[PDB]
Amino acid sequence: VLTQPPSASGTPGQRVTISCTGTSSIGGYNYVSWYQQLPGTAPKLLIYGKNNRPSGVPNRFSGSKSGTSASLAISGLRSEDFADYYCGTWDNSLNAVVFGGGTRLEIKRTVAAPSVFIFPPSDEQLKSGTASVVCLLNNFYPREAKVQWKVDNALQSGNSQESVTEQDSKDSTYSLSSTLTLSKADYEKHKVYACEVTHQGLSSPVTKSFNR
Amino acid sequence: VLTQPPSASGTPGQRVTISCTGTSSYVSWYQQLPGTAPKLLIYGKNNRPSGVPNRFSGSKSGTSASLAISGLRSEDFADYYCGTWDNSLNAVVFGGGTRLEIKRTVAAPSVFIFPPSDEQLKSGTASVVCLLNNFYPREAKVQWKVDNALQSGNSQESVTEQDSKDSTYSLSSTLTLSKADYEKHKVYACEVTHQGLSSPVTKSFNRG
Amino acid sequence: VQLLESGGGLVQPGGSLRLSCAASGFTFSSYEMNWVRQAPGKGLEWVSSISSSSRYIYYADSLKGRFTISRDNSKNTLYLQMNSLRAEDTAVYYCARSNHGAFDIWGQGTLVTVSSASTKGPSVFPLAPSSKSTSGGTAALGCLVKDYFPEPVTVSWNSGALTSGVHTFPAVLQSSGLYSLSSVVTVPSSSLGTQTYICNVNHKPSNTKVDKKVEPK
Amino acid sequence: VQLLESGGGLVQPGGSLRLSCAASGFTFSSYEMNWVRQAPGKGLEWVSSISSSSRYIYYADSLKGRFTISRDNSKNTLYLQMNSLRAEDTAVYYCARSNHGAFDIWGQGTLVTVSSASTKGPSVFPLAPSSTSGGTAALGCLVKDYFPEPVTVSWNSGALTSGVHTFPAVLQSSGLYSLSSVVTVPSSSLGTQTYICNVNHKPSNTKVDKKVEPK
Ligand SMILES: CN[C@@H](C)Cc1ccc2c(c1)OCO2
Repeated sequence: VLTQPPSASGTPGQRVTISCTGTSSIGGYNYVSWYQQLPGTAPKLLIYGKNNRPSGVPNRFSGSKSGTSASLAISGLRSEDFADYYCGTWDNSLNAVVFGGGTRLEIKRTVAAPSVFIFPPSDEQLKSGTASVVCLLNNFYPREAKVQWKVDNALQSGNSQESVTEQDSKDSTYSLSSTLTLSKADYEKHKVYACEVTHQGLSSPVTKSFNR
Repeated sequence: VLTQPPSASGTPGQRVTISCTGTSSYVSWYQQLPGTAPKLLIYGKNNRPSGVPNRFSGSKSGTSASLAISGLRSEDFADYYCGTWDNSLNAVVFGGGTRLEIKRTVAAPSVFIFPPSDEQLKSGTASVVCLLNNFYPREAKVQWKVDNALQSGNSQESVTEQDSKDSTYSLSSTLTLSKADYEKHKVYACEVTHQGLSSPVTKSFNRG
Repeated sequence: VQLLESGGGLVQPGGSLRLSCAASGFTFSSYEMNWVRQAPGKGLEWVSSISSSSRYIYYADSLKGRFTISRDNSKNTLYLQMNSLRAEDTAVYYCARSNHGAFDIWGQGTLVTVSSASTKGPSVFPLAPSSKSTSGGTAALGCLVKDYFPEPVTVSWNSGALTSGVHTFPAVLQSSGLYSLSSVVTVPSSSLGTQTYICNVNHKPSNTKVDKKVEPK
Repeated sequence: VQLLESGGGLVQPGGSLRLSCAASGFTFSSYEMNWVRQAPGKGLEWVSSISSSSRYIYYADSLKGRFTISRDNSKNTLYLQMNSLRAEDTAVYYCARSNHGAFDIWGQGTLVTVSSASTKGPSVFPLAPSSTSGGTAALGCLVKDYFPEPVTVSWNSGALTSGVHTFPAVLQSSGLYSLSSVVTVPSSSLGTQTYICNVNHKPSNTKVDKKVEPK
C-alpha cells in the first residue's frame, strides 16, 4: 500500500523532502512513522505521530501528513545523512504493519574522477588453478561508471563481476571494484593485462596494465 | 461469438491494431504474458485500470471493435484476448487470441551439440541435443544427419518464447534413439539453416 | 490484491475434484467471483460466475452441470466442485474478480490434468559441455529432464545463483506419453574450470527434487 | 536501553530455528515487542507483534502460520519460532519495542540464511601494490569463495582505518560470496610499514591474518 520513490538527491546545506504516498482505493487516518537506516546499520527512529522526534533526532527532521500521504523534510543536509529512509503505519484493512519501499538519499557533490588501480592475480590463487583480476575505481562521482577488460589486447565480457560501495559519509564519493574470473589456463594464455575505465569526471578513458 | 486474428506482427516503437469481430458490443481486452495468468488491459476504450500503460488504447466500434498498441516495446510479447458478455445467454464470450511478434533485426543463431550422457546410456536409451540460441526470426531448419543420412523424425523441437531484452528466440532439437541404434553409427551431426547464415552450419561429433 | 488457487492436480477420467480460491486485499462479499479456464495451448474459456453474497450464479452449457461454484463470503474463499470429469476438462483454472463489468483481478491459476496415465518422476541427465563447445567463449551446458508426468517441472541453476543465459525450454510430449524438456545455460568458456554447475530440478507432482552435477568431458 | 538478538545462522530449507531477543534497560513487561525482517538488498518487512500481556499476537499473512511469536516477561526475553523455513525467509531479523504508534527501540539484527549450500570458509589472497597515477598506493586482500554471510575485514588489528574500503559481498554465479578490502596509503610508506588484513568469517570459524607486501 505505502509507496516511496526509489532515490532522492540533495545538496549539502540545502533541504530535501521524501514522500510516502498511501492509498484508500485501503484507507488513511493512520499515523505514519519515519525511520533512517545507514549502510550496514539497523534502522533508527526519526519521526512518530504528529511530527514528534525521539531523543537524539535533531531539529532538521520533520514529518507532515496530508490525506493519504505523508512527507519527510530534511533541511540542512549533511554528508552523514546518506542513508535509506522508510515510512511505516498500521493498516486496518489488513490489521498489519506496512512499510514503504524506502528512498536512497544521495547528497550531491562535485564531479570526481576515479583513481584507477589494477591488481595481478595472486601467487596462491594461481596455484589453486584460478585467476582473479581486480580493477579498482576509488573515490569518484557520480556513481555511473564503465569498466572494460583487455588481456593481451583481447576484449572480454560476461566473465567479470563488480561491487560498488555505499556513498561515503565524509567525502560523499563512491569506490568500485571489478573482478575477472579466469583460470590458470586462460590466464597463462596471455601475459599482459589491463583495465580501461571511462567516467564523467575523466577526460579520456584510462588504462593500467602489468607484464608478467 | 467473437473472432480474433491469429497473429499480429510489429516493429519496435511502432503502432499495432488488433481487431475483435463480433455481433455487437463493451469489449474488454486482456494480455497473456508468456507463462503467466491473464491480466486486464481495458474495461472500455480509454478506461485502462491502474498500472496498465497509456500506450494501450481501445476502440469502441459498434459490432466490431479493435485494440491499439502504440510505442511497441519488448515486454509486449503476449497473446491478446478480447471478451464481452452476451447477456442473451448470460455467458462471457472470448476471442481466439492474437500472438504479437515484435519484429527485430536479423540475428544469427548459435549452434551447440551435446552427446548422450553415460548415465542415460547405462539406462538403455541415448538422447542427443542440438541447441539454437538467440536468433531471429524464429523460422529455422535443424536437420539431424547420422552418417550423412537425414534422421529427422526421431527428433523433437522446442522453441522458447520471444525474449524481452533481446526479442530473440532459442530452439532445442533432441534426437532420441535406443542404445542399440545409437551404437550402430559413428558420425552424429546437427545442421542448421537460418536467414542469418550464408553457409549452413554443422556441429558434429563421433561416438568415441 | 492477490488471488491464490489450490486443489488442482491429476485425476482420472470420470473423477471429481474441488478447487479453492483465496482472496486478499479487497472485500470478498462486496464483489463477484468467476472461474475461467484455459486448455494447454488453447484459448480462454469462461466457466462460472457468482454474485456478491451468493446472489446470482451462472455457468456454461459445455459443462452439462458437472461444475458447481460456491463461496464462503465469511471466509473470503471461493470453491469449484467438478464431477464426472472428462479429458476435455484438462486445463489451467483461474479465479477472477468482477468490478466494472470485466475481470480486473486474476489468480495465478491451477492445473487440472484429467487422464488415466500414472504419475512418474523425471530423469535428469547432464548435457556436458566439452571440446564441442567453442563458439568464441560462449560455451553451453545444461540438463535434460526426461520421462516425467504430469506437468509441470521447474529447473534452476546453482540454487538460483546463476540466471544469466539460462533458457528452460517448453515441455515436449514424447510419443511415450511422457514429457521431456531441457534447460541450458550459456557461460563464458574461461569459467568452465573455475565453477561447478548443478541443475536443481523440481517435479512436485511426483515429489521429485534432484540436483545433478554437470561436469565437462 | 539495549536490545540484542541471537539464534540466527544457516539452516536447511524447511528447517526450524528459534530467535531470541534480550532487553536491558527498560521495563520489558510494560511494552509490546515486534519482529521485523529485512532481506538482502530489499526493504523492511514486518513479521510479528506481541503485547506485554501476551494477549494480542499478529503475524504477516505471507508467513502462512509458519512463525510463532512468544515472550518471557519473567526473563525480559522475546522469542520467535520459525518452522518450514523457505528461501524467502533469508534476511536480517530485528526486535523492536512498539512505543506509542511506531517502533521506538531497535535491536542490532541477527542474520538468518536459509539454503541447502554447505558452509565454506573463504580463501584470502593478498592484492599487492604495483606501478601510481594517484601518487598513493592501493593494497588489499581478496576474500573469495565463502559461505554464508557475513565476513568482517580489518587492517593491522584495527589500527589502520583511514582510506579503507571493504566492498559489499557479491554472490557469484558459483553460489559462493566474494569481496575485496582495499586501503590506499602514501606510496612512500610501502617499504617501511607492515600491512596485515585480518579476515574473520565466524561461520566456518575462519580467522586469517595475511600480510600484503609489494611484489
Ligand atoms: C501491532 N502493534 C502495532 C499497533 C504497533 C505499531 C503501529 C503502527 C506502526 C508500527 C507499530 O510501526 C510503524 O507503524
